[PDB]
Amino acid sequence: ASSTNLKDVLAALIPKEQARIKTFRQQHGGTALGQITVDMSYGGMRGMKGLVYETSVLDPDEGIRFRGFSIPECQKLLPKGGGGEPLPEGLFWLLVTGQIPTGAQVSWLSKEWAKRAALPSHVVTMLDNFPTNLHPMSQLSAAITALNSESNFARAYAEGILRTKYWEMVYESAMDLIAKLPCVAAKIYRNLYRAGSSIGAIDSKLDWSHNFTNMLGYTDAQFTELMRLYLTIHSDHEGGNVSAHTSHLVGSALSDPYLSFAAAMNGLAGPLHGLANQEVLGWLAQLQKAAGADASLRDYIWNTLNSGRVVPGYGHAVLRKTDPRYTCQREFALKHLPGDPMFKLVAQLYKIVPNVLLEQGAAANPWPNVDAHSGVLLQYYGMTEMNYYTVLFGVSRALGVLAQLIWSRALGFPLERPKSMSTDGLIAL
Amino acid sequence: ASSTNLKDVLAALIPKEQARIKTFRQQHGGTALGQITVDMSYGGMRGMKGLVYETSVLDPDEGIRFRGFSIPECQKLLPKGGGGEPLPEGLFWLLVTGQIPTGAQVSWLSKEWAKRAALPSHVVTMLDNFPTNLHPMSQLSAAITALNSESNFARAYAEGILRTKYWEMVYESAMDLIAKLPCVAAKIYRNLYRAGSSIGAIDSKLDWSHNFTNMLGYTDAQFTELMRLYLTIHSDHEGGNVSAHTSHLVGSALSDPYLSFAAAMNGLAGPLHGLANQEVLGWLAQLQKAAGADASLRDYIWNTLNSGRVVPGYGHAVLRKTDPRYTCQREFALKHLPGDPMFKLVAQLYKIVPNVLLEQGAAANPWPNVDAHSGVLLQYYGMTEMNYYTVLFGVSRALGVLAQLIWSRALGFPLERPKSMSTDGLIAL
Ligand SMILES: CC(C)(COP(=O)(O)OP(=O)(O)OC[C@H]1O[C@@H](n2cnc3c(N)ncnc32)[C@H](O)[C@@H]1OP(=O)(O)O)[C@@H](O)C(=O)NCCC(=O)NCCSCC(=O)O
Ligand SMILES: CC(C)(COP(=O)(O)OP(=O)(O)OC[C@H]1O[C@@H](n2cnc3c(N)ncnc32)[C@H](O)[C@@H]1OP(=O)(O)O)[C@@H](O)C(=O)NCCC(=O)NCCSCC(=O)O
Repeated sequence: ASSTNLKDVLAALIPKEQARIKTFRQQHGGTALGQITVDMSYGGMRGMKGLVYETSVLDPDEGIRFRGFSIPECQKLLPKGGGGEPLPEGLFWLLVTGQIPTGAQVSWLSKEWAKRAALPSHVVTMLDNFPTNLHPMSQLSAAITALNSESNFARAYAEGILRTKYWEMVYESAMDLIAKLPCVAAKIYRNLYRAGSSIGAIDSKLDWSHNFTNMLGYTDAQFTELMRLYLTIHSDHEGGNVSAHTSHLVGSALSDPYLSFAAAMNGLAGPLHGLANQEVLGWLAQLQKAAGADASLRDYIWNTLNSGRVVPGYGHAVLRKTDPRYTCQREFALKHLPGDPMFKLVAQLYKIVPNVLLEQGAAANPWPNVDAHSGVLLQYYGMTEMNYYTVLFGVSRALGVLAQLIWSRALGFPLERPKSMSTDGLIAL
Repeated sequence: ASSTNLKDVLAALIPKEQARIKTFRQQHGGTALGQITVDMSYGGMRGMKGLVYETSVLDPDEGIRFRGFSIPECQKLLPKGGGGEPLPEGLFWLLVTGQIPTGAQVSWLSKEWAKRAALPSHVVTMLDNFPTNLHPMSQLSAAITALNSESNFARAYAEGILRTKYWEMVYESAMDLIAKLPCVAAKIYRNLYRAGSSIGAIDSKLDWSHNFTNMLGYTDAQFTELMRLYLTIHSDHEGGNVSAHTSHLVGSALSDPYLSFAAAMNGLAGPLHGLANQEVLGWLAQLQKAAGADASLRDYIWNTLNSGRVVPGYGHAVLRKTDPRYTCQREFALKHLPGDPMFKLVAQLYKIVPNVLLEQGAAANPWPNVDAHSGVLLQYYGMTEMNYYTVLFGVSRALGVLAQLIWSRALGFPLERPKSMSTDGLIAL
């Protein structure tokens, strides 16, 4: 009897996995996975295997996998609006469940996210009073912190629930959070760039992406398509990234999903992380200020490097090859906006940057990452407020980080608390 | 010629250390410090040596050390107001510099923090509109995020400064942040619990703690003393703790000091972390609701344990012995509030809890931690709004986390980005 419900599905799945991890441990907990060196310690845990994170795994060479699903694979397997790009909704189901959802599953997330999307008055209020020189990311992060008012987990914890049920309240507070995000994100949008206008209402019959674009104010049918791919691809990127790890870390301490996502956002906002979004465009934007020669393009990159700055959108802590998310984006451009002069500059940089980066002999991965290609796409559709780009990244990222958060709690992962050491201490060791 | 200035001192100190870490590495980077097992991975990096963090080191048995200075040591060596408890100001100098400051050094932080303490209008505004059911910690964290408007590092980065100078803008934005905190913290205080009143102005001639207590509204001379010790002891606790690690992690991505501290706060707010402050009092507060027998005290602890809850204020991820911060606090009570019935209950719990915790056979460290003893002290002085306690923790914590943040950047520590692994992947490995 009956119909769709992620939670019932999860209820069936938790005990299995719990079991599976206990036996594995019972036999392998003692197993050495790896060693820790000094350089690793001074180096940002680079190359250290430090966390269990289920939803996605990043391969240095091939790039990210949602189960074991690649981006090309997702593209073909995940349900679509009607109609070429994958619905982040179906992405979400996959991440949570390990399985490819049916259209019918997918429609259910959509409605669910539609039903839950509602903002409390104190939040609307704060957003409406924020100054316009407060960065969109700051605005977003303070809003999500402020939503903690409403945390179902915060409240259940205060009532004393058994630790076993944590995952259930997490899940609710995840689903409500994902639901609200686009509203928050769009409110910021409309306040800063469309002053006096309103975000409008959520239509239960649309997919999350589409409601998002309406709230943003965009009509173009291809924009919507852009949005669906963008929000799916930015999903998740394993557990070690600043944003995800931040969530995992904060969430480990039993801070509710709102506080943990917000902290994640503060991490996403750093230049070496998701703000690279934004930095890309600005650098591109200066480049053109200062149709160029590869040689003048090259002088320009050198001048950055010489100046003690990074080239934004290039390099990666884990990837060692061109990001497939980059390829993914390129391939969208080539289909849709192949004559765009911004696009063409990005295409030409691809010819030059890595070469310059090899020449310099510093970057371990001279190839571009997702950030190098995302803004170009946005600008094209008219969304040219580049200090806002990272917000979009932030909305997508909720998908992966929250899908995991639920599992961490389902699995009972304890407090994240490694040991630190000072230089003198290490010197002594 | 000339007078005091932390920054000139740091300018002299950075190059030395830079040098010292390069040679050490040159000879030891390859050295294996440790191994990683499966259990560690599933276990929250427990026992993994994962970070370099200079300011303080925690010993499992003896407890925390500021250089190599113990709490008792600090107590005797750090300058005092006039007059028994150490000035957090002098703590700060120690952490940053490695050296014990002179009174004269100490007076300089004080004035400096006094000069810089000023809140921008959009912040005051948001705090004044926040609802009273928004938790103080949430309020604090959203306020600090919102201050990023003002980040000197955010602005310098946007202008393109050479990476080498980062530490300098960090330092400014650290000193301004520490300066403002008590204002923010007190504004929250006054809005929630003292509605219609005002925090008043900062008097350059007082020490930070004392301005803080005036802003809070407290007159008692011993309260002030309490505040100075409280804010010094809560300083720092090595790099691995959720709050510090969060800052270190977010800061690694070149998010400004404001965003990184705020994220740290979201971590501090979880029940297994700094909110334990608060949880302690509430549990104590229910205990008494429900002068008891050790046996009834024991039934009560069992009922918690049986219920799938933790006993707040007991246990630790690293400490294996009674926290000296706990002893520190106890010893303050015994001097000042030895007949306080709350104090006496906490003293009696000390007799029972660990025993019950040993009996159960789960907790690796059955002894109490700082949180078990802090609120008791506050309540005594009239500060009995326990959902506010963690704010105080948060203000102190700024001291250690920011003192480090400056060094991370001075030392050029890269992006924190370890590798994650899923269960299937590990199973495969
Ligand atoms: C992403 C990174 C932080 C990875 O950092 P890492 O793993 O420490 O890099 P690495 O191992 O190649 O670093 C070796 C050296 O190369 C330098 N280097 C690496 N990437 C670059 C870059 N794009 N421009 C110039 N220098 C660079 C790096 O700064 C370091 O210099 P130094 O030894 O003086 O500190 C780095 O490539 C970078 O700063 N890239 C530019 C910022 C960027 O595009 N960020 C987005 C990352 S992925 C998508 C997202 O996160 O939003
Ligand atoms: C601080 C801790 C999170 C350390 O966590 P840990 O290193 O994973 O603890 P551990 O190695 O002893 O855990 C072994 C088991 O003992 C359980 N345990 C440990 N501490 C306690 C406690 N105080 N009450 C009941 N159960 C406990 C722990 O939950 C785990 O149970 P299970 O295996 O079902 O998950 C834990 O002791 C705890 O939850 N304490 C209560 C909360 C608290 O007082 N927090 C403040 C910590 S220090 C000051 C600050 O951070 O603000």
